[PDB]
Amino acid sequence: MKQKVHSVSYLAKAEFEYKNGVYDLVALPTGAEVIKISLEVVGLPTAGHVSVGFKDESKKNYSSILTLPVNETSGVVTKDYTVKSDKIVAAEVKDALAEGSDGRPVKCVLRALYFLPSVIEVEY
Amino acid sequence: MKQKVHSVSYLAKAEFEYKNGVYDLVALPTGAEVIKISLEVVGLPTAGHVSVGFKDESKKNYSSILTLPVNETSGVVTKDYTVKSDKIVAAEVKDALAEGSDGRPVKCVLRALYFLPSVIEVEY
Amino acid sequence: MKQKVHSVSYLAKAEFEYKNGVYDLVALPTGAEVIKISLEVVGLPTAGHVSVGFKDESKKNYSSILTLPVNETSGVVTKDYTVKSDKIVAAEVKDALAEGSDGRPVKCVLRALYFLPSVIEVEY
Repeated sequence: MKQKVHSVSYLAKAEFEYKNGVYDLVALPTGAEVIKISLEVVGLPTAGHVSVGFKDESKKNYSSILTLPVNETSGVVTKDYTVKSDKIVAAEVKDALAEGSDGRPVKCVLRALYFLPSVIEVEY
Repeated sequence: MKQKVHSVSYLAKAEFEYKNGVYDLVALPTGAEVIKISLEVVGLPTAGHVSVGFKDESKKNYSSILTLPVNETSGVVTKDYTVKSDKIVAAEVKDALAEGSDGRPVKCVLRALYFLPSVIEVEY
Repeated sequence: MKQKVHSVSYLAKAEFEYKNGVYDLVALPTGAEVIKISLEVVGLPTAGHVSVGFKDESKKNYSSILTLPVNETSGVVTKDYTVKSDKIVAAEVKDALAEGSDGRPVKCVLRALYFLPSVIEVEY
């Protein structure tokens, strides 16, 4: 057989402080293939929501792809995307209070596993 | 410590037209380790089912590993497989009508992330 | 844009015999990023539980991160971890009987996909 496959893959870590606002976490090239986005909450928040989505490089085209309330504290996107003009992974925390129930800062870590647009030919 | 790990990993994209029949999407070498198969439905189908599975290179040994009705529109296989004599990822659409509710062709994209059988030795 | 990404990724296979006790399966470097741990049960066990978790290199700090009863036979960890002083993936089988309902040895395979701590700079 013969096929075209993506041979280069990167993983990007970003961390934000679980504070109200928006954050630009992962930079993505055009044609990249996102196969994993995992959001992790380190700490014990009491009230808030974290929504991760795709935002354009400059124009404010944010659109949440995964929502995450307080209780589950972790979440992976259920769908795989191909990058086209939406080259920023962004996070939004619309509700956020202080450290919360512990006196320690609640943080969030987003890990993005994506394959580069470069393609090679393999025969099996 | 010391261990043997897979150092080479590929991602394969395939696209089909959500039409009745079968399609051979991803070619796999013997000993490859499939760690991800994600199926995505781009469009608004109204009636149908897509079943992805493993088929032998020539003999008709199709066996569905993931079923996908219309409503969820996306699905990832829940199990990881090691390739042995079943070297084709294949898709079957047994029910399929026209574009559907939009006038635009409904398509499906299958992304397969698999590690090559080549192994190196790493000490930590 | 500009960002720092992990460019090196490994996959490790380990196999154990579904027998009562503990097993040290995957060796992990400090700063490595675990993005996948999948546990697979090959065979037909009748009674038992398999708990996978992180154990320190020498000191007995086992802590299960995923539990797996008999019936589902497969499971992936729901959270991503960064390695720090907990550099062993370990499995524990606290209940285990003979081959079980088939006369053939029940085995378990754990696949660990993790990115190396090495980081490069990419501009998009």
